[PDB]
Amino acid sequence: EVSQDLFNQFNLFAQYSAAAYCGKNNDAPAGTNITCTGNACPEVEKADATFLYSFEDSGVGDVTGFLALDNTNKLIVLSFRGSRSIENWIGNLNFDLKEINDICSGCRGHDGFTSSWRSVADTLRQKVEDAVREHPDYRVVFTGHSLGGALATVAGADLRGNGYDIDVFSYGAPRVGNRAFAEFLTVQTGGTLYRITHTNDIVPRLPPREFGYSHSSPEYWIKSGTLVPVTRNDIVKIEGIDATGGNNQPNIPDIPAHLWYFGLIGTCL
Amino acid sequence: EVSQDLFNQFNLFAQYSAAAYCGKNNDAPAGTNITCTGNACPEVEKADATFLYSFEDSGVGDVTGFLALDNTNKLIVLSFRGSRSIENWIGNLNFDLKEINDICSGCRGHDGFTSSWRSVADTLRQKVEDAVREHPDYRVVFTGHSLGGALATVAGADLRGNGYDIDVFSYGAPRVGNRAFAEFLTVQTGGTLYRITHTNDIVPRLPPREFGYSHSSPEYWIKSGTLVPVTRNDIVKIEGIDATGGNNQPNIPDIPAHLWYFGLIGTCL
Ligand SMILES: O=Cc1ccc([N+](=O)[O-])cc1
Ligand SMILES: O=Cc1ccc([N+](=O)[O-])cc1
Repeated sequence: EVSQDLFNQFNLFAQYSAAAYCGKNNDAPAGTNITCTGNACPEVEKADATFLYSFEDSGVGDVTGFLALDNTNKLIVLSFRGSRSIENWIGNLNFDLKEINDICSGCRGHDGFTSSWRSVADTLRQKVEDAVREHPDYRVVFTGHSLGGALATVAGADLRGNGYDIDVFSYGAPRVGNRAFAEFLTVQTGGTLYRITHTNDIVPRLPPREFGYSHSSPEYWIKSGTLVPVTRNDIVKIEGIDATGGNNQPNIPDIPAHLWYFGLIGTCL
Repeated sequence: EVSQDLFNQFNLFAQYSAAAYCGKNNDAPAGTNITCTGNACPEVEKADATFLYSFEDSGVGDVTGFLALDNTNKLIVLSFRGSRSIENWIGNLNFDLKEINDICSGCRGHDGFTSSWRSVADTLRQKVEDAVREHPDYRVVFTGHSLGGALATVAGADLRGNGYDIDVFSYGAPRVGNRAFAEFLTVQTGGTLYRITHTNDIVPRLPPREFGYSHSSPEYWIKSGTLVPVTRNDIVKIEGIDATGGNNQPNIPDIPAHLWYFGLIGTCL
């Protein structure tokens, strides 16, 4: 239902996201090639892909991830890890909203997601600008799964509009703010957000609409099951803020579906 | 390189094996439909398959598993469950052997597997016997992954030749005993053993040859990668007691390769 070029991009960045969990040693130097345990990021390994900066429990929100130069696919990639324990993070998930009038002219976002990022926006904005300078023709791309999804989405909306396009690929990200933020994430210029969801994954169903949260449009919904390989015919585009007929169904939700995005994610073999 | 049918049989008993870990068993009364979380055993779910006898932490061996009836496939399946945490099971793995002349003359098996089975032998024989009586038409099948695979091979070696055949399907099972036992298992009629390995899986390499251990023939070796689908062409039949070229090859072993037999196994999404 979407292009092959798009499928390749979705798979590629899903693997970059998984590397945020299974890319051995955050206490690694800058410069060394990027590798994963248990076949988590084969397409990332195939490419000339090295670390530029690694960060762990960084800031007030204990943010984790890496900045990567890919010289094969011509990308600069900021990748956010999600929670080391999703079950917990889900149960412990606070629903409070906060005003974000810097980013957004009348928007409320999730206090935790907004705060974790805001505490590291400065350093990480610098790290990206140095790369963007060193590689003007390289695509700047922000990506993440679960918590990392949200964080990427917030960084993307906060750092866009500065001369360089920032594209956002998020994987099972939760709702990140209110109706207005949803619209600002839908029409914002300086990139494209591809908000990927999988079947009855529970996380892109939280915090609930019933708490003021709303989903940006569109959504790229993966129909194929958990532990099933994904083909471009299993992904459906869904237009409309808080659309239904995708991840937003009245049915019974599921945690495993959250951990299978094109391949294993959010945990490491 | 294997028939479509045999392939289907391999996939089926891989899922009965994973059902040992991810089933909803214990406080799951007799007659309960067998289901798994996180799509761990769809084929088992598709079949008219019910628990006949669950067990958890039975005897000196902390032996866990279930006895299942399958009216669809006409099976009595005794699925043995491996360890709750494999890495710690591995680092603590005792290499001692004890005598087992009750199974074969001059035979010695890993003291531990053989003790664990013994402590539950009489009880599980009874339950198998009952079900062989109600459904004599049904093919008795013993299956397991990892440690579960070990118990199965030793259980079915012990219980064969009492009327009914007992097939064994094992998934990354370790060596079970000394050479005289390997030769036995290779020939013992009244049930075929299908010993299955995946690429550079660490488990089927312990306990090491040097400690008195020897693998049975044949070996069905899976060429395809961790988290890759298996097709008929990715499986290879390897002849010869202790043959090399399959799993028994001189490269670094892998724990993740242990967790991908046709699907996720030994861990639950
Ligand atoms: O250690 C797991 C973990 C859980 C939640 C969070 N967080 O929400 O920041 C971070 C790490
Ligand atoms: O809990 C894991 C576990 C490890 C080893 C064993 N065992 O073989 O005794 C049983 C359970």
